[PDB]
Amino acid sequence: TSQVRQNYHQDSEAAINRQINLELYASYVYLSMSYYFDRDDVALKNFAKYFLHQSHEEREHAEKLMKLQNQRGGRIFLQDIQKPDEDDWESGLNAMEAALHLEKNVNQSLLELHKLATDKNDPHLADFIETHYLNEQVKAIKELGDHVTNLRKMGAPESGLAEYLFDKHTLG
Amino acid sequence: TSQVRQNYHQDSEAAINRQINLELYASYVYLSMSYYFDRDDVALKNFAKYFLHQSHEEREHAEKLMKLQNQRGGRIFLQDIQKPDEDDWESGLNAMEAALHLEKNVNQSLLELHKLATDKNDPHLADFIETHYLNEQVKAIKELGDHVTNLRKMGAPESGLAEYLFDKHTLG
Amino acid sequence: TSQVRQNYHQDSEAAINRQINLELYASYVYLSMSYYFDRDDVALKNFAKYFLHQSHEEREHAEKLMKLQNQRGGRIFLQDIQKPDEDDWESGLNAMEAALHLEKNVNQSLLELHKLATDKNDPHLADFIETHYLNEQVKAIKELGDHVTNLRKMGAPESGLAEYLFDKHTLG
Amino acid sequence: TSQVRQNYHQDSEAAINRQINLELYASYVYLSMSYYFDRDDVALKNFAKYFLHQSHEEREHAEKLMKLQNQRGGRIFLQDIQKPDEDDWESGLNAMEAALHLEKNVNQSLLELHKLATDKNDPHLADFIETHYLNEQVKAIKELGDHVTNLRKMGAPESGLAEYLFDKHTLG
Amino acid sequence: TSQVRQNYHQDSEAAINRQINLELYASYVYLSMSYYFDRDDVALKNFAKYFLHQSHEEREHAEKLMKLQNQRGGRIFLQDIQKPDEDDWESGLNAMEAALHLEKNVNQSLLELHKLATDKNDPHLADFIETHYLNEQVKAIKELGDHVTNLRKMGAPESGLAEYLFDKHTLG
Amino acid sequence: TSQVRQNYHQDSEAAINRQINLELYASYVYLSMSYYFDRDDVALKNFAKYFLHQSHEEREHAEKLMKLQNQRGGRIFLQDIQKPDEDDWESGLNAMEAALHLEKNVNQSLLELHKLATDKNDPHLADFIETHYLNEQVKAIKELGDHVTNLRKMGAPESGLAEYLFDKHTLG
Ligand SMILES: [Ca+2]
Ligand SMILES: [Ca+2]
Ligand SMILES: [Ca+2]
Ligand SMILES: [Ca+2]
Ligand SMILES: [Ca+2]
Ligand SMILES: [Ca+2]
Ligand SMILES: [Ca+2]
Ligand SMILES: [Ca+2]
Ligand SMILES: [Ca+2]
Ligand SMILES: [Ca+2]
Ligand SMILES: [Ca+2]
Ligand SMILES: [Ca+2]
Ligand SMILES: [Ca+2]
Ligand SMILES: [Ca+2]
Ligand SMILES: [Ca+2]
Ligand SMILES: [Ca+2]
Ligand SMILES: [Ca+2]
Ligand SMILES: [Ca+2]
Ligand SMILES: [Ca+2]
Ligand SMILES: [Ca+2]
Ligand SMILES: [Ca+2]
Ligand SMILES: [Ca+2]
Ligand SMILES: [Ca+2]
Ligand SMILES: [Ca+2]
Ligand SMILES: [Ca+2]
Ligand SMILES: [Ca+2]
Ligand SMILES: [Ca+2]
Ligand SMILES: [Ca+2]
Ligand SMILES: [Ca+2]
Ligand SMILES: [Ca+2]
Ligand SMILES: [Ca+2]
Ligand SMILES: [Ca+2]
Ligand SMILES: [Ca+2]
Ligand SMILES: [Ca+2]
Ligand SMILES: [Ca+2]
Ligand SMILES: [Ca+2]
Ligand SMILES: [Ca+2]
Ligand SMILES: [Ca+2]
Ligand SMILES: [Ca+2]
Ligand SMILES: [Ca+2]
Ligand SMILES: [Ca+2]
Ligand SMILES: [Ca+2]
Ligand SMILES: [Ca+2]
Ligand SMILES: [Ca+2]
Ligand SMILES: [Ca+2]
Ligand SMILES: [Ca+2]
Ligand SMILES: [Ca+2]
Ligand SMILES: [Ca+2]
Ligand SMILES: [Ca+2]
Ligand SMILES: [Ca+2]
Ligand SMILES: [Fe+3]
Ligand SMILES: [Fe+3]
Ligand SMILES: [Fe+3]
Ligand SMILES: [Fe+3]
Ligand SMILES: [Fe+3]
Ligand SMILES: [Fe+3]
Ligand SMILES: [Fe+3]
Ligand SMILES: [Fe+3]
Ligand SMILES: [Fe+3]
Ligand SMILES: [Fe+3]
Ligand SMILES: [Fe+3]
Ligand SMILES: [Fe+3]
Repeated sequence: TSQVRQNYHQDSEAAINRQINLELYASYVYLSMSYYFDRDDVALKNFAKYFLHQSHEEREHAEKLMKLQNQRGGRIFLQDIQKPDEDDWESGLNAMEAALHLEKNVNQSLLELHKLATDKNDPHLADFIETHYLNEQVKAIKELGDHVTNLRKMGAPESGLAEYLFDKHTLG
Repeated sequence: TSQVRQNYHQDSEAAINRQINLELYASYVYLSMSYYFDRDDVALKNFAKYFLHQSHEEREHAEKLMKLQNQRGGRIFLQDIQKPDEDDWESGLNAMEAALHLEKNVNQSLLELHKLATDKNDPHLADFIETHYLNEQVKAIKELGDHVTNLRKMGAPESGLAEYLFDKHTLG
Repeated sequence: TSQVRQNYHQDSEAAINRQINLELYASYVYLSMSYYFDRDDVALKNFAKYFLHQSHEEREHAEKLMKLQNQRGGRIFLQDIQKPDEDDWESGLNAMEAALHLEKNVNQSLLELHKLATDKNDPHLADFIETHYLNEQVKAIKELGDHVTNLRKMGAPESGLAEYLFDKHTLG
Repeated sequence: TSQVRQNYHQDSEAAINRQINLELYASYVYLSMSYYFDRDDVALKNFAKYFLHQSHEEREHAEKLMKLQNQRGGRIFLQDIQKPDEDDWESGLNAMEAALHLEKNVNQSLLELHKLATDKNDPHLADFIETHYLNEQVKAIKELGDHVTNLRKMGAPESGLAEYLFDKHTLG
Repeated sequence: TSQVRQNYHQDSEAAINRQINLELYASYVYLSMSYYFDRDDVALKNFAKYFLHQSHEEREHAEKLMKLQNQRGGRIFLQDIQKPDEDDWESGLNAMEAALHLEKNVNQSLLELHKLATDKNDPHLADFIETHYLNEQVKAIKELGDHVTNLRKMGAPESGLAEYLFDKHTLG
Repeated sequence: TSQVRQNYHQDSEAAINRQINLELYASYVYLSMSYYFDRDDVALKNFAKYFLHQSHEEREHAEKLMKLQNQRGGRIFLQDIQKPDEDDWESGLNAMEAALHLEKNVNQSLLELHKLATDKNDPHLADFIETHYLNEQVKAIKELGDHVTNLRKMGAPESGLAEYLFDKHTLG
């Protein structure tokens, strides 16, 4: 056993490895979305910038979980990062809806991880998840919902003018 | 023969003279486009500024080729600069489409020039073209494609509101 | 008729289009002269800089006429820019003499344009020409005459030392 | 066909998609290496920092290829990012040797890509690879070789003192 | 074989060793020229400074090739640096003509090296030569040609006044 | 005879030409040593920097002797710069020992030159050698001896850790 390990259940260690993979997955989904908006036939540069920023932030989230695993004396086991479920994200609205769905799935996983931590009487892990992940997820979901609402109300995706103006005035 | 001339084929020298003319031609097309948008019945001042900038940059491109000709010991032979193929460019979208077509033609000429240089084992000329022209052409073409896509998606040219807003938010 | 057009004769509009072409022509002559002095077998870099500056200023003069045409509600019709009457300008003195001849021809055209404006009772156009072109032409002609005189008195073109020293001390 | 596409072969487009995956793979290998050195039973924080830096730089390399694909009018098709071939990298020396092997494999792929570009007479792509990838690979390989040599000469991996001191004085 | 070596032909390695010697040779020729102009019976201090600068730059060029050899995993084999073909360089004009001849010979060698690199499908080496040597050679040759032309036109070498004034106004 | 020459014996002039060659030789030995330490299988970057610095300083020493020759009205006659007596310098310790041996040989030559100057009652030359060369040689020899002693005491060359640490803490 690692000399630092204390009050850290095998199941928690495994769940942290799964969460690392999920954050890396989310980073990859956002990378895909970003460069879709960089296509010459899509050409929404602030959508592209927005999603690239999200990609980089998800990598930071994954790295912090890798740090956590080592802090607690668990051992990192990486898995393949699955490619996303689309190559063509269709529109700004559709991408925002897919991001909302992704973030709700990441949140569900984090909530299950918190539940596990508290079932295993691991208050350090539970508060790590609280403090560094749960409110960031609520904020992310709220922002994506706000963006979806605005794009819908403006007439996206059929209005390319709506997506253009949202790109300029909200994301720029 | 010029005292500086070395490894510089007659055919390359001729092709550089043709390229000088083509860059000067492109400068003139953009000058024409610029002042079309300055007309009182068109009145898109950032389209005008955009194309004037492009005009001046094309002149810089031509001057650099004239410098190259002399660097290599070739001799500059200028030809008439043909007037453009339109006097009235119709709309912001139509002008952007014509600019895209122009830039692809300039690129085709540059690619043929690179091919000539490498057929004549002139690596200085090939890398001059690479380094100073080819990526600038890819960037120019990508930008014009992006602009065309946005104007189309916004509803141009029938939407004069689309062209107005693109002028303000992309070109301004 | 353009909504802005007022007191602007068809003949004046045509003459402005001709003048645009002449200023663009002068720009091209000076461009040619500039790079002649950049040849390795001529190699007078301040003659080259002088004439490149003149080239760029002539383009500014043309652009201001294009602006004028649109200000008055005329319509710009561009024509080919003829290549210059020489490829090899022979010497610094000979180029200065050709520039003097060019500027006197441009001045003659501007004077005819002023005469037309006043015959058509177009005081805006007459004072535009006065204010922005006529004294600039007198200054240009005087400077070129001064340069020709100095080069002749110094012994140019047979004295390559004269042209060298004029390049350094007058044009540098 | 994309409106921007010109002189861009299907095979080149496919090879760029493969290269994107390889750069993302390299980023993941370096991420794995980094956090191995963050383990409490390894505890070489400058090895960890070094490899994290490399991870982030490889992601930048991948993003630039994604930009290139879109610049040329190709279409990005992402694939899974395979997990690395080790979970436990054994030592500082062993990790540096694995990084050297990785970088030589990435270089081999880039060289094949350059060969393809030149076989398809795509000088823009060939010079993109030259300019942005090939010398960076030679530098990376040289640095890793230098590091391997020093660690070997110092007595690594059996000397944990050697790895400690290399971490402080070369990587810190 | 060196652990870093990849795609680096024996013939290329040998040619780089020859090029190192040639750049060191050029450095020595320029050193000789410099101090000729420092003689009390020659006494052209800006010719001396010009050629000393060139000497030091050629040493930098040689050092960069030595770095390249090691970057690629080749092995440096130095050879004697031959003394120059003159002790007395006769005049400023004659020295400039000898420098022009030298630089054209160095260029010829670099062009053969580029040809070798591309025959051996070594795009890193070909672009190293392009990027760091070929345009620097074209610029050097153009400058020397310009200097030769001016000195000839001014009346050198028989006019010691010409050489004096060129020393002051071009090289000073 | 040169108009400046006074109290300057033919033998002294010849000895200065020999000394110029010896300083250039020393510069070349140090250049060789420098890049040996830049090899990927040697990889001691501060040894490399140290010896490159010495190379450049020896060139300065040679240039000052060339200046001296001309100051006194002697005539510079350059000779080939012999390549060094090794291609592979084996180790940091071995290179330092070879440098010590070189510097003692240069010193011996300078001492013979001083003896010649004083035998020919040339106090300017004797004090030039004193003032600009003799103490610099004593300092150089002392430093190299100090370096040799430290490397020996630390366990070089068999301890690659010793050479690594000396590179960091003495030469870095
Ligand atoms: Ca435990
Ligand atoms: Ca457990
Ligand atoms: Ca686990
Ligand atoms: Ca899969
Ligand atoms: Ca799927
Ligand atoms: Ca699917
Ligand atoms: Ca589907
Ligand atoms: Ca909050
Ligand atoms: Ca030739
Ligand atoms: Ca030919
Ligand atoms: Ca021609
Ligand atoms: Ca025509
Ligand atoms: Ca027509
Ligand atoms: Ca027509
Ligand atoms: Ca028509
Ligand atoms: Ca290149
Ligand atoms: Ca780019
Ligand atoms: Ca009217
Ligand atoms: Ca009328
Ligand atoms: Ca008209
Ligand atoms: Ca014509
Ligand atoms: Ca004619
Ligand atoms: Ca004629
Ligand atoms: Ca004629
Ligand atoms: Ca008035
Ligand atoms: Ca005045
Ligand atoms: Ca194509
Ligand atoms: Ca194809
Ligand atoms: Ca593909
Ligand atoms: Ca797998
Ligand atoms: Ca495995
Ligand atoms: Ca395995
Ligand atoms: Ca195994
Ligand atoms: Ca480098
Ligand atoms: Ca090889
Ligand atoms: Ca071989
Ligand atoms: Ca060899
Ligand atoms: Ca010899
Ligand atoms: Ca001889
Ligand atoms: Ca001889
Ligand atoms: Ca002879
Ligand atoms: Ca240049
Ligand atoms: Ca004497
Ligand atoms: Ca004597
Ligand atoms: Ca002698
Ligand atoms: Ca020898
Ligand atoms: Ca030997
Ligand atoms: Ca031997
Ligand atoms: Ca031996
Ligand atoms: Ca002292
Ligand atoms: Fe997020
Ligand atoms: Fe996340
Ligand atoms: Fe352009
Ligand atoms: Fe262009
Ligand atoms: Fe003028
Ligand atoms: Fe004018
Ligand atoms: Fe890397
Ligand atoms: Fe990479
Ligand atoms: Fe040079
Ligand atoms: Fe050189
Ligand atoms: Fe020394
Ligand atoms: Fe010395």
